Amino acid sequence: VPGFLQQSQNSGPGQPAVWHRLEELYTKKLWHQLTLQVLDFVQDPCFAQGDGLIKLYENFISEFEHRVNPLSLVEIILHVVRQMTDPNVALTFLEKTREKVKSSDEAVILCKTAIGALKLNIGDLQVTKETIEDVEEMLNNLPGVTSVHSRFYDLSSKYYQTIGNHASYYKDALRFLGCVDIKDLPVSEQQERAFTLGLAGLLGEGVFNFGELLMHPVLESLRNTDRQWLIDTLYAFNSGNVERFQTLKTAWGQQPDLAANEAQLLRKIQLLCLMEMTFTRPANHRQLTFEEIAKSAKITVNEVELLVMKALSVGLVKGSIDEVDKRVHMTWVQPRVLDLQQIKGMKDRLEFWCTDVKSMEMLVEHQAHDILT
Amino acid sequence: AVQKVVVHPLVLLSVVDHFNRIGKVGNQKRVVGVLLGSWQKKVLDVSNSFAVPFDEDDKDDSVWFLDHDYLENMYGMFKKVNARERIVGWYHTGPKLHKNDIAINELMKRYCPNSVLVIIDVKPKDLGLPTEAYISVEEVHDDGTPTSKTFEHVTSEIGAEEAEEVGVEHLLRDIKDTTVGTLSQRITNQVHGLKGLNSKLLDIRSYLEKVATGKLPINHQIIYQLQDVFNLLPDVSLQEFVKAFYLKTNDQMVVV
Amino acid sequence: KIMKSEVLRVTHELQAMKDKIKENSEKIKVNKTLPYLVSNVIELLDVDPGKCAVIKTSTRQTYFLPVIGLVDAEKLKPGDLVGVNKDSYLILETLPTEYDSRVKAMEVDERPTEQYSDIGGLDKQIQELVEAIVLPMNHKEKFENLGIQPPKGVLMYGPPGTGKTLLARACAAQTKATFLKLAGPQLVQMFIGDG
Amino acid sequence: CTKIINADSEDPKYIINVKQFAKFVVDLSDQVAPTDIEEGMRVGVDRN
Amino acid sequence: KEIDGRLKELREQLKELTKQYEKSENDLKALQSVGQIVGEVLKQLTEEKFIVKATNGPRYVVGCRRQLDKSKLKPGTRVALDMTTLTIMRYLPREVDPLVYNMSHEDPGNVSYSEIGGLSEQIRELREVIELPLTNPELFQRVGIIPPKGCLLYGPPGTGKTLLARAVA
Amino acid sequence: AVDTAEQVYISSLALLKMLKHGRAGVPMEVMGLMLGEFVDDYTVRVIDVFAMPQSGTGVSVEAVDPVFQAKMLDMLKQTGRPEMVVGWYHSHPGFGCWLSGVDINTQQSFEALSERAVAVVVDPIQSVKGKV
Amino acid sequence: MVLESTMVCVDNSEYMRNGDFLPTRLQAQQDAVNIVCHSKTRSNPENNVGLITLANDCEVLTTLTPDTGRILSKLHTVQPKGKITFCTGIRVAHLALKHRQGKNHKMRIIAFVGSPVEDNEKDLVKLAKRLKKEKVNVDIINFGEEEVNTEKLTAFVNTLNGKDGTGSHLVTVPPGPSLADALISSPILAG
Ligand SMILES: Nc1ncnc2c1ncn2[C@@H]1O[C@H](COP(=O)(O)OP(=O)(O)O)[C@@H](O)[C@H]1O
Ligand SMILES: Nc1ncnc2c1ncn2[C@@H]1O[C@H](COP(=O)(O)OP(=O)(O)O)[C@@H](O)[C@H]1O
Repeated sequence: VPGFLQQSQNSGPGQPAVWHRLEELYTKKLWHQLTLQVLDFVQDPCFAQGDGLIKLYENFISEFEHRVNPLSLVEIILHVVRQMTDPNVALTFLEKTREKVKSSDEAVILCKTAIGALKLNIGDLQVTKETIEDVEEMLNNLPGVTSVHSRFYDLSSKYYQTIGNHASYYKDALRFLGCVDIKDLPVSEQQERAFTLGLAGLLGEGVFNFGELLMHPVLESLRNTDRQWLIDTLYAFNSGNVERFQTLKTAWGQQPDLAANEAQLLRKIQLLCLMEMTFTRPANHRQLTFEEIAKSAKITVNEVELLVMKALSVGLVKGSIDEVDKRVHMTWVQPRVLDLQQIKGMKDRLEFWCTDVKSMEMLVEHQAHDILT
Repeated sequence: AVQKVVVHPLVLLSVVDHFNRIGKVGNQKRVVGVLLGSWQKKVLDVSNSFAVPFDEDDKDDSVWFLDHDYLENMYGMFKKVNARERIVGWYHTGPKLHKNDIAINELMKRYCPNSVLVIIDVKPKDLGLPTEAYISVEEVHDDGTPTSKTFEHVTSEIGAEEAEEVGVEHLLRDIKDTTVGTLSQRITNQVHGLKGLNSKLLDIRSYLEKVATGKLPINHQIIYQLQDVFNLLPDVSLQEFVKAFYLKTNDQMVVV
Repeated sequence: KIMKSEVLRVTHELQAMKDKIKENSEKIKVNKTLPYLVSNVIELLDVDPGKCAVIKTSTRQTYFLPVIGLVDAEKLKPGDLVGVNKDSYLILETLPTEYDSRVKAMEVDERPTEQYSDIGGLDKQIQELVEAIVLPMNHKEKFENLGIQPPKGVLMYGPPGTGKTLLARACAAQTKATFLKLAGPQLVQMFIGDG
Repeated sequence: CTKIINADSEDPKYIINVKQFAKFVVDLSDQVAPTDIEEGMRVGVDRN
Repeated sequence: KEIDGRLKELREQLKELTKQYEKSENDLKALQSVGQIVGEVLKQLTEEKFIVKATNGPRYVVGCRRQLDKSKLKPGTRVALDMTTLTIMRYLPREVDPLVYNMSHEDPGNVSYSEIGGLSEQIRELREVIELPLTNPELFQRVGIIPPKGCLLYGPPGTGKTLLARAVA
Repeated sequence: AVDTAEQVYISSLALLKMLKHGRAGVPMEVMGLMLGEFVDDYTVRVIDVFAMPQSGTGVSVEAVDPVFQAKMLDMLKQTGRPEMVVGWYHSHPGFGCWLSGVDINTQQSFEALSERAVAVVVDPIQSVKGKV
Repeated sequence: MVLESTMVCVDNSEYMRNGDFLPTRLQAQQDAVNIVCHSKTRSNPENNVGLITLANDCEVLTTLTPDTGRILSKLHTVQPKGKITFCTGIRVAHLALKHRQGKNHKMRIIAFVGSPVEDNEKDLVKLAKRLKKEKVNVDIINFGEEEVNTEKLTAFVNTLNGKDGTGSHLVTVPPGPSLADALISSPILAG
């Protein structure tokens, strides 16, 4: 160990000061503070070009002290494992890290995520589906660790470019956005992440509400400077606004992953342009005539049957559908964002109900003074 | 994990007396103990109570003490005299909940896996609420929101303990809280029913107004998901009264 | 390693475990020291949605103690005369049954003292049945290891006064086991099924 | 009430048939030794 | 190893053992267990009133309080009553003739029915009276008849009747 | 030797413990002691009462375990409010407002220990709708 | 006889499982706990010693009791992964030992510290002043590597033993190895 310390004091400016700290730490038998020093050196402004050499040094130190912090060591040495960049032996490297630390802490599950990430990079058929599913299967009795949860959210968000998960991939991407609040990475990449999530909602079918991303400031402010037409389109999907010209400009604004599914964009916006009538009018206008449908969705007469059919299937409107008068009864069982800036409308309706109830209560009291007085 | 809880009319007064008897020297306003009972069919019930002196400091809400050996001895004695009784949760007064609850729940959950919190308003009798139930859920606040504590309220209803009807009738023997005097009593039933509806719905209107002002954090992600359907449910259509013009008016005219 | 923690639990968890049944047994053995209701077991194999029982009490009552809370039904086979709680109305403990009035002690001699030396004359026959009866008692394990189950029914026929009764009692004394005598000529009972 | 006794265990316990049809056993009263009481003899029992 | 092997002894002695504290509680639970009186509901007086005969004493009437599933209770069902709790706290199915049960469920290990010779005609008589009606009711359905009920065996005291009865048992 | 028109300020929770304990141990004639204090000669007040499992022996003084009672009293002193023992309660399904011979004997022992040790008869089975 | 009621608060920080002492510092502090509890037991077997934690929690299950095995069992596998909360730890030790106990029993709180602490000087000085007003008797023993007898600890002890107080000392231990006998030599009979 003293010989390795003497050799390790070289190969970097400012390193021997940390190496002297490392010498003091194992002299007094410190492991947690050693991991912080290892964390500081790895996150030092250097590329860690000697990835193999530092891997040997770190494994040398850990194996002759055998009392380091397990979860944080794997969180740090994983950077070296990824940087070595050889998947055929990287799988063996992850098995070696699993064997060196086989506890049920964050170490093993992080190793599983590293296995899944490697399978994305090369060999996207071996164990990809089993790995991603098993991460959630193993996050049991772990409500708020939030460390590997963010890891699992990141892999599955990068798994959006895979047949297995599109809507769920967007959901866990939102989960990543919630669990990690600070930016902690360039705004441009977050704006790209917002672009991918926006395309995920547009291409998806079951994402009718798709909440926490429509008017979310954390997602919109990333693209507040570029491609604001994406911000408007999501607001159109949220509040039921049609803006068919703008939404068509959305279709060919970001050509990849949108040109083929622009028809699905047509159906979803026609599906979601009726909700604005649904919550604004609490059965006040319960006659959804064909002309009213035409105003709301700018759709033909034959497509109304399919649109209201899909509305009943998803859960937008569940009322009776006639054709002699073409009247659609209004029940909604799938609420979504109601534009909290416009909460005055529901507040006014609620206070209208309060005034009516109190007035009738006083009226029946007036009719009942002959008993209650 | 429990579907709902049901509180007996058996422990509410016992907790209040325990608050009164141990508040003589402890003016912390904070009374903390454990509620014992049984959970059988996704319905949790409380059958016994116990209070422990408990002091707090506002500094990060981490200054406290209990008598755990005495409390554990109580549980063994209670289980020995009645095996079916088990600690269903731990209770704290002072409905303005502080931050030590997470530390208390972590310590006491070794007695009950689904640890729950109970708040008893000894002095407050706001409308009719004797106590409130709380469930600990920290499994991510929501799909796209940051981490939080988020202690939710599992639905609680006052149950009907057996053999206590004799005692409560003998105790009060003055108000006769029953359907006695059917016409007048139902009038009183209609009176405070309107009073309760007006008070609670006014509170909902105030919450909507305060959300509009934005002075408080907005929990919209469940507020509009639960109130939108409430608003849009078509109970205002009068054409079903047209279809049912004789909804009962025939029974009204025969009774005449 | 991890022994000293395990057994400091184990020996403590052994002795405290056994002490509470010592308390409990007492708490139920005084009840078992005061049973009052005969056990006319009318069984149900009530598998819990294991078993259960109905007890016709002495005072003409019936008590359905759930799943038979104290005694296994393997040993608690149905019948009568098995301990029942007077207060808890539960099966307490097995106890000897009633031996059908006459059979309780009809002519049962506890132990005969007549010896084989005082009888004789038919020594070949008496030795023959000793090998077929007495040896299956003393050296019963010899037949068990051999694999041949000894015969049981020995019919001793001959005019009266040939010493059959002494020989049977002498053989029983040699076996040092229970001897039961049946008054055959008087087993013809007018009561139906009495014999 | 007074009833006969049936039998007993090795010494302490006494399995008894009672005129109330009772499968009755009791710890014999401290004033009465087990030697005096014999099988088939009538003994009074205190109801408590 | 001394700290290893001395462990492996002490916990095994228990496992099945040290299973007493709860056995003690269960029999203490029995000690304060209420013994609920048992009767047969002769008939249902009303939807909440049920006329029940105590197996020995008089017919009482009781009433399920909130959730005892009064619909499943039938005239002649078995329920538990208490002269104090006034109601049925739980319901109970029936009986099985216990004395008969064990003496009919203690058939000793026998040999196959093929181990007795000269009674193959009797063997096939037993097959076409027991096995045939239950295996193939479709043939008898085309026949349209009920299967036969019983068969009698008689003769010298030594035939193999006990062997055949024990073999079919 | 002075016993005027004495009155008991029994508490509602003491009643609830009585009915719960009686409802649990219905046919067993379960025993207990009424935790009260003689603030003066005749204005006795009972604020709390506890439930104890009757031993298998039956109604006996040793059934109320002295060590268990002492530990229970210490637990009440540490958590709750201490209270003296000057009474006892017993669910009495057998017959009414009187005491059995063994109940009289154990009450005599209680009277020797305490100053009065009132003999309280509570019938758990007769109290059904209106009269406890 | 003058009897002593001692409440120990043990540092279950993230560093305590390191091998600065032979097994660990956590076990070394556990060995510090049972020897002083043994000394209390030898003085009188009914001397009571209780456990307090400060790793973002306050362990009360092991109450102020004479038995030592419960301390050994419950403190073992304490999972020393959390942080240190010095201000809360001693204070809750005061409340826990403030519980029902004999007036003859001399109230004393003992603290074991083995890891560096990051707490505000102002907050701990405020606690020291508050404990000075409350007349609290606490002695603190250090172990292993730390900024041992730091300015906060020295002022905290000085407030609690000054003004003609008990005179409880805090020892400046060498980092790593330490002599537990020399650490507890003074307060076991003087302070
Ligand atoms: N071999 C014998 N040795 C001694 N006594 C005998 C012998 N054979 C018969 N006895 C006498 O005969 C009597 C038994 O008569 P009993 O049992 O009626 O004859 P059996 O057994 O032939 O029917 C005995 O009292 C006994 O004294
Ligand atoms: N046909 C047979 N085949 C084989 N063994 C027989 C036969 N008949 C009688 N036995 C013998 O007789 C004994 C069975 O008695 P059994 O004759 O079945 O009584 P029962 O005729 O009253 O039914 C057995 O030991 C058996 O070996």
